Amino acid sequence: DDFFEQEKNFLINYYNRIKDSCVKADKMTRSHKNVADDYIHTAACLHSLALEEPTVIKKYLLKVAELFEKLRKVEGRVSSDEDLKLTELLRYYMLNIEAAKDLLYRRTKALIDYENSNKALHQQECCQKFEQLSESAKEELINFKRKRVAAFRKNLIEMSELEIKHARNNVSLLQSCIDLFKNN
Amino acid sequence: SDIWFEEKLQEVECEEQRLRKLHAVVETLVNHRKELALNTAQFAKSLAMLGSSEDNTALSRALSQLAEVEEKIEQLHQEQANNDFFLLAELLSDYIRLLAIVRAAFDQRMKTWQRWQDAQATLQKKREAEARLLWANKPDKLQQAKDEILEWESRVTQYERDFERISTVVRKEVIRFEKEKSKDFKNHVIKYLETLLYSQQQLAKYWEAFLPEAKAIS
Repeated sequence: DDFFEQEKNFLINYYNRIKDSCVKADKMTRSHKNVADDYIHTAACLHSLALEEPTVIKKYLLKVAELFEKLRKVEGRVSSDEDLKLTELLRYYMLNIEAAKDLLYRRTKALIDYENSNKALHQQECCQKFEQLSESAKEELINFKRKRVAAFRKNLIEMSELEIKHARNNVSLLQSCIDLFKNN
Repeated sequence: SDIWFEEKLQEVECEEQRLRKLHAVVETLVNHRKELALNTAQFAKSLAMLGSSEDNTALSRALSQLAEVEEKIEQLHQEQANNDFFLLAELLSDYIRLLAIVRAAFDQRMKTWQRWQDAQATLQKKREAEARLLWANKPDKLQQAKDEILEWESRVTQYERDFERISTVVRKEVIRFEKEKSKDFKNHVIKYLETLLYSQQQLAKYWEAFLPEAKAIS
């Protein structure tokens, strides 16, 4: 059965690809919250700068500082949802791969046990035990693949919806502000 | 004495402080957004590699497509950062450059005033030089002193008139800086705000196009 052979190579390689994309997703999200921090830090300087100033513009500054205070809320939200849908998904299956790896390790162990009794013959149980594991192993590994495809599609869909939600939110927020100034 | 100059100089020096504050904060925002675009570029690459490492064709397709989305987003991040820096961050540096121009005006006013005061000190020595010669027995040197007093009498008159004009230029400059602000500030702000609106509009379209690809995962 070459299924457990190719499966061994796939899991080993995919784990490194999963771990790599996990740390990269984390760094990206963390950089998002950084930009989110500057948003509130900028709205503060804007609000503090609009104090002493002619009244004509003074009101204009308070509208942009109020805008940045809200934009910082959406940026911190997209970073959170980004960590939950992407980074967490890669996290989950980085450990899930390690579990499937352990399954293959145990199966091969029981295989050598049957391989030993296969070279002697009165304890052929190593053969029955090897098949009790080889069957459940392939049954679980295939169960893993099916669960991984649904998880990726589930998160990829939800993330897309959330990204569109915040994107439209910021568009309306900015839009109202621009249309407000254009029509003083 | 006129308190307006001593007071207005404080308002100007204080506003410049608030400008440098907001400017420095924006500089960190530009870098942080540049730092984000870089991390996004790295993530986009890792995604494509993951899609290739995948054994499920559908997942490889979706993953590869997701990387393309991230590839477009990282560009928006960089252009946004570039738009931040140039539009918003060079907007601040210019005003800080104009504020320093009015500060130099106040400094130049003190210079002219100082030279005007220095001329006043030079005149007293002339009058004193004549007082000492009034008792001497040399009418020639006396007229020499009376002449230098006449000359410096007009000199201090010139420095005094210069201080009056220089004090008027600073007043004309401050009004020019204020009127120019309210006339162009609103537009410059809208220009940058539109740069953020365009980015958001691009983000939505990016994900709205990927959403059908995610649902198509079988």
